[PDB]
Amino acid sequence: MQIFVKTLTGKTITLEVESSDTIDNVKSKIQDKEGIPPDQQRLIFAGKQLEDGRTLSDYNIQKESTLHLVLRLRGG
Amino acid sequence: NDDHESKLSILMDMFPAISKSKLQVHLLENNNDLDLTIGLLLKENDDKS
Repeated sequence: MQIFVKTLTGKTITLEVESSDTIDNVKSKIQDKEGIPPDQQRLIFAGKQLEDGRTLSDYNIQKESTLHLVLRLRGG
Repeated sequence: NDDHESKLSILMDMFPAISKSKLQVHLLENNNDLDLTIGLLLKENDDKS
């Protein structure tokens, strides 16, 4: 299983995650690849940032879900 | 305005429910800002009832 991580700018990242994993884990991996602070990056999905430390089951996240990431730094 | 449409597109995919009309309205007013506009939109989807 893997979920897509599309950035506000224009870049998607594939991250492998277990169905019974956790959103927090996803943030950690994304941070490892890009190297962006978790606080700065906003993991938006289903019209709202996913809560850290929450199993996919709750949000009922499917496979290859396109999660949006918006950087807090700069921008508006 | 010059390339806000791209940002608007992000909004469309960002919120699979908000009408394009609303996205365009807020986007235009908020000086085509995504961080602030979206930031507020995130909390909005707190709970229907």
